[PDB]
Order: sequence, then C-alpha cells, then structure tokens
Amino acid sequence: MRDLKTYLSVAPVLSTLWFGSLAGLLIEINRLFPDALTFPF
Amino acid sequence: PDRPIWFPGSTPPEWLDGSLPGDFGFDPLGLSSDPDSLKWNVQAEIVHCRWAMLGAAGIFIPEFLTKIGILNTPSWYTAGEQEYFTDKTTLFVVELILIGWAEGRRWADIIKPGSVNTDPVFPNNKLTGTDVGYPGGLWFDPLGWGSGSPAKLKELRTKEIKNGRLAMLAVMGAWFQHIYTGTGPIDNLFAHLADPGHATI
Amino acid sequence: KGEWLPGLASPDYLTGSLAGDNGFDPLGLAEDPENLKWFVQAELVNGRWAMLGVAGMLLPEVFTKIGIINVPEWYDAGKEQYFASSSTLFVIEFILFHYVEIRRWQDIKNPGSVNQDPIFKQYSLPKGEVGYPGGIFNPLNFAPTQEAKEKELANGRLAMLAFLGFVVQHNVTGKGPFENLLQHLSDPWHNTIVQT
Amino acid sequence: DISGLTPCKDSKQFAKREKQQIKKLESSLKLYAPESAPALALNAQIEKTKRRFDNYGKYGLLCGSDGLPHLIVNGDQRHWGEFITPGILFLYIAGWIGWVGRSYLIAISGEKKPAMKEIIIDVPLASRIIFRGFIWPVAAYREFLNGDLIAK
Ligand code: CLA
Ligand SMILES: CC(/C=C/C=C(C)/C=C/[C@@]12O[C@]1(C)C[C@@H](O)CC2(C)C)=C\C=C\C=C(C)\C=C\C=C(C)\C=C\[C@@]12O[C@]1(C)C[C@@H](O)CC2(C)C
Ligand SMILES: CC(/C=C/C=C(C)/C=C/[C@@]12O[C@]1(C)C[C@@H](O)CC2(C)C)=C\C=C\C=C(C)\C=C\C=C(C)\C=C\[C@@]12O[C@]1(C)C[C@@H](O)CC2(C)C
Repeated sequence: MRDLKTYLSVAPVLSTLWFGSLAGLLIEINRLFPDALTFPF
Repeated sequence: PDRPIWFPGSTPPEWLDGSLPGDFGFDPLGLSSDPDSLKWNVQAEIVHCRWAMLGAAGIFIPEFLTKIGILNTPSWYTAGEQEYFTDKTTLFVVELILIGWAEGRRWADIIKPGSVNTDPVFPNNKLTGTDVGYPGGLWFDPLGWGSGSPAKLKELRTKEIKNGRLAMLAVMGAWFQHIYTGTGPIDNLFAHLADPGHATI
Repeated sequence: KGEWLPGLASPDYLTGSLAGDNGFDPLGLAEDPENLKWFVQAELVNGRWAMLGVAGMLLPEVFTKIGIINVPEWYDAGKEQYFASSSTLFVIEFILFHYVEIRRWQDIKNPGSVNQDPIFKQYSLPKGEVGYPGGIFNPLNFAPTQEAKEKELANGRLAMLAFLGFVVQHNVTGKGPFENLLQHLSDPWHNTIVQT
Repeated sequence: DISGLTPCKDSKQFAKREKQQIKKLESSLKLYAPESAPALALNAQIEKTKRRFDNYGKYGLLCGSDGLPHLIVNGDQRHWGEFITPGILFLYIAGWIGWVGRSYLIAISGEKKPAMKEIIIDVPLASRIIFRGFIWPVAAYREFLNGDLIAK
C-alpha cells in the first residue's frame, strides 16, 4: 500500500523507530563492555 | 475474468486481472496494490518456490531411504552439528561469497532488465530468456523446453508455481513436526497410518 | 568505459576522457571539477609511492626461499643502527623533499610555469600534461599512450590495496607478509582470517 | 605524579572502597539459599565489582585522597585515552550527523513544496545520502576551499 508506506515515513513514526534501534544498540554495547571510563586502545 | 477463484461467488481484486501464471485472485490484505510491489512480490514468490522445492526434496528423500535402511544418514534437524572437514564459519563465508556473486547479478536484472545477459569473460556466450525470473540459455534451460507458445508457457509456469507453494507448506510442516513430536517426519507418517484415528496432534 | 557495477548508470561528470575511468564514484566526491583535478594528482602520487613501498616491503623478505642475503623485517628495519643518526637523516630528507614537493606543487596551480631549470637556463622540460612531466623523467622515450597510463593506474590501485593488507595483517598475525602466505598455502582450509 | 595524585594500584583507599562494596554485597547473600536465583545474581554482581576494580587498576588511572579516580585533560600523552580519543570520535560522529542533515536540506531545497518533504521524509533519498557522510571531513574541507560552504 502506497498510503501505508507514506504513513510510515511521517516524522514521529520514523523518529520512534530510529530512536528505538539506537537505544537497543547502545544498551547492547554497554552490556558487552560494562563500566567504560577510559578509551584503553 | 471467468477463471476459478479462491472464494467462489466473490469478486477478485482489481489489480489481479488473471494475466500472471498461478493467479486465483487471492489478496485480501492488498499487499501488492501498486505495480512495483507486484513485480517484487512475484520475483520473491518465484525464488521462494525454487528454494523450497530443493529443500523439500533434500529433507524428505534422504530421510525416507534411511528408514527403509538403504542409507544411514543422520537427521536433517541435527545435520548442522556434525563435524566436517573444516569449521562451519569458513563454509559460511565461502557460501556468502559465491551466493553473493550469484544473487548480485540477479538483483541487477530486476532493476534493469536484460543488462546482465552477456558473459563477462567470453562474450560469445549469452542468456536467451526475455522474462524476468526465467533466464533461459544453455546454462538454465539446456533442453530448450522453457520457450514456446503462450499456451505451452502459461501451463508450465503455473505447474512450477503450484508445486512450489505445496513444497513451502510441506517444509514448514516438517519443521514444526520435528519441533513438537521430536521425531523424524517419516516416522510421523507411519504412526499416522498405523492409527489414523488417534495418531494426531 | 567499463562499468564497476552492471545495472547501474555512470555519473555525468565521469565522461570517460580520463585514464582508468570505470565510473566508480558512489559517494560523489569528484562532482566539482576542481575536486576532480586535485584528486587525479592525489591518486597518481599515492599509487606511485605505494608501488615502491610494496616492492620494498615484499622482496627483501622473499630472500628466505633463495637465501642470498640476511635482512631484518620491514617493521624492524628502523631500529637498526646506521652510519648517521635518525634525526640527521630525517632532517636531510625534509630539506630535500621540501624543495622537490614545492617544485611539483607549482605545476598544479599554473601549468607550464616550472619547466625551466633555475640554475642552468639552457635546460627545460618539454611541454606535457599536469601529472606526466616527461623530459629527463622519461629517459627511454617510451610513448605515454593511454594504454600504458591505464596499466599504471591499475597497478597503483592494486599496490595500494596490497599495502593496506600488509599493514593490517601484521597488527593481527604479528608475522611477515610472506610468512602469512606460506602458512595459508600449507593448510588452506584451516589457516584463514577465521582462525578455527 | 600530576597534581600530587597517586596511581590507583598503590592506593589503600581504593582497596578499602572495594572491600566495603564487596562486604555490603555479601551480607545480602546470607539471606538466601545458595541454589536460589537471587544468590546467583548476587554472585554475578560480586564478580562484576571485582572485575571493574581490577580493570580500573590496570588502566593507569590516578586517585586522590578519597580513593576515587581523577581525569587529566591537559593533553599529556600518558592520559590521552581519558579525554582526547573519545573527543575525536565524538567530533567525527557529530560532524557526520550535521553533514548528513545539511546535505538532505540542500537536496530538497529546489522542490515545489520543500516543506512537505520535512514532515514526510523521502526515505530513498535520505538512505542514499546517509552513506555519503562517512567521508564528511574531506567533503567539508574541499567545500570550504571552493567557497561553497558559506552562503553569499
Ligand atoms: C503440506 C502440509 C502438511 C501435511 C501434508 C501435513 C501432514 C501431517 N502432519 Mg502436519 N503441519 C503442517 C503441514 C502439514 N502437515 C504445518 C504447516 C504445521 C505447523 C502448524 C504442522 C504441524 C503438525 C503437528 C504439530 C503435527 C502434525 C502431524 C501431521 C501428520 C498427522 C496428521 C495431523 O494431525 O496433522 C494435522 C495437520 C495440521 C495441523 C496442519 C494443517 C494441514 C496444512 C494446512 C495443509 C493441509 C493439506 C492440504 C490443504 C490438503 C491437500 C494436500 C494433501 C495432498 C496433503 C501428517 C502426516 C502430527 C504428527 O506428527 O503425526 C503423527 C502432529 O503432531 N503436523
Ligand atoms: C513463505 C512460507 C509461508 C507463506 C505464507 C503465506 C501463505 C502468506 C499468505 C498471504 O500473503 C498472501 C498470499 C496474501 C495476503 O493478502 C494474505 C497472506 C495470508 C498474508 C513458507 C516457507 C518458506 C521458505 C522455505 C520453505 C524455505 C526452505 C528451506 C530450505 C531450502 C532448507 C534446506 C535444508 O533442509 C535441507 C534441504 C537439508 C538440511 O540438512 C539443511 C536445510 C538448510 C535446513
Ligand atoms: C602510498 C602508500 C604507502 C607507501 C608506503 C611506503 C612508501 C613504505 C615505505 C616502507 O616500507 C619501506 C619501503 C621501508 C620499510 O622498511 C619501511 C617503510 C618506510 C615503512 C599507500 C597508499 C594507500 C592508499 C589507499 C589504501 C587508499 C584506499 C582508498 C580507497 C579504497 C578509496 C575508495 C573510494 O575512493 C573511491 C574509489 C571512491 C570513493 O568514492 C568511494 C571510496 C569508497 C570512498
């Protein structure tokens, strides 16, 4: 559906999807490497 | 317009006019109302059919021959746990490279039809198929059956689609049967044939 | 000329008049003609330097199979003692390369302005293109046809990728570029980036 | 010893903080059977605390008189991982985001109704533009040289 695809490109839905994926990535990154205070490499 | 319908007495969708092979007017949700989605979905269905037919053959023919005792192959469910000549990740990477070259050229033929019909190395060699998803030529149609009158084609292309759909259903059935009953698919058939009234879910 | 990806269209600014033009610019850096003019020279110089770098990093290690010399690895060549201190050599290198690269740079700005010798005025480079000086830089008078330029660019790109591989492998494996090849050739299916 | 600080590995107050935290965690474990899930969670917490303290000891941080790590941001090479490298990474990422936004804004400026492309995003064009920001420093610097960065 073209209209359904248009509704998925509206600002709030796109922002929600982007921020959900971003939060998931950050949570997993902090889960794999906990308590980072310095960049050791 | 007078073709048999999935729901007799009803009205088929407007975008399904009966021009495609294997068309019965089944699209309640309108997932392919626009032409581009229609083409993409047709190509996806054709590829899923062809992989599911290879998978159904490979799941069921080996397992049957093991039961009658001619071969001694392991279960298809745990076939990925045996130890082969190398680690599984290396095989996955080789697969990824080869299938990436194979599928990458298939992507360009969907976007721009008839642009990848020439051999990059030996330009004397060509594919002959006019239709996206039916490539033809000496590689994919060595017997030359894949071309003919529209009557000869709309039968063969409908036979392919009807077989592929059945294979997809069978493959998913085998997966869920092994998940639930915890035994190979052929044992389930013999159990059902032994006591059809009670050998059931 | 050729397409880097069949089924895709070439950019408008890549008209095929340049050597080694395969229409590869997914990120559109060379849209501005000034950017293209600068990047052509950048690619030429980078490839020409990388080819020599790879040739010097590989062959002095191939000696092991033939056993002519005894030379340390390319990553241990610096620590060896030489007739002069490292600082003095670096200073001399800087002094010479400053003049050389400033002389080269002036041709990109105003072509044909640095073709004359500064001390002996009777000596001058024949007129040529921006990145191809010619003259005494081409003693054997080989014709700079487009085929040779395309070969040069292809070799430069391959050598640049080879140098990147040489750098990355040492950080992980810790051995030489040639030793990495023999180990792979011993057991090909077990000795890859996937160690297992 | 910058500013009269001491390394974490030689600090007694750091060890006392670790011991106090571990002892506080261990007093809660005595309330549960060893096989129960809360005991497993408390064991994991204790192990993680020990690992965190060991890692802070290994990285060469500096402690004060309270046994707490302090950060040096003056540019000394011995502490570049505290401020410099994350700063450069953040600058790269922020420049990427800003460059992608500017490119998308410029791309749709010539349309008939540019406002409607801001409330309903054109997904394919943004997706094509998204990858281009990976080389934002070179593009931005060359645009600055050519004079196309600043509006006339
Ligand atoms: C091609 C499709 C197909 C076929 C032929 C079978 C056949 C069979 N299944 Mg089965 N199954 C399927 C799909 C299929 N399944 C799918 C998709 C699932 C996932 C939901 C399951 C889940 C499943 C479980 C959990 C169990 C079986 C079991 C069985 C066997 C006993 C009959 C029974 O109670 O099943 C009931 C069948 C269903 C609930 C699925 C509905 C059938 C699908 C929709 C296809 C319908 C057939 C078709 C329309 C008729 C014409 C084609 C015909 C020639 C097959 C029998 C051999 C049982 C067993 O192990 O046997 C002892 C058992 O416990 N199946
Ligand atoms: C897609 C699929 C299911 C389809 C779903 C349907 C009907 C949806 C229908 C509708 O959309 C329509 C039409 C119109 C809409 O308005 C309404 C709905 C209702 C939404 C099943 C299978 C889809 C895909 C399948 C079957 C995949 C096959 C897998 C293979 C090849 C496996 C191979 C191997 O088994 C071997 C051979 C050997 C082993 O050792 C190893 C492995 C690798 C396991
Ligand atoms: C010059 C060079 C290296 C030279 C090395 C030299 C001299 C080494 C000398 C040494 O060894 C010796 C000799 C002595 C040894 O003892 C010591 C040292 C001194 C160490 C590398 C260039 C290296 C250059 C490299 C790798 C460049 C890679 C660039 C790529 C891939 C660009 C890709 C794109 O650019 C396009 C095509 C289009 C964009 O639109 C799309 C993208 C995708 C962005």
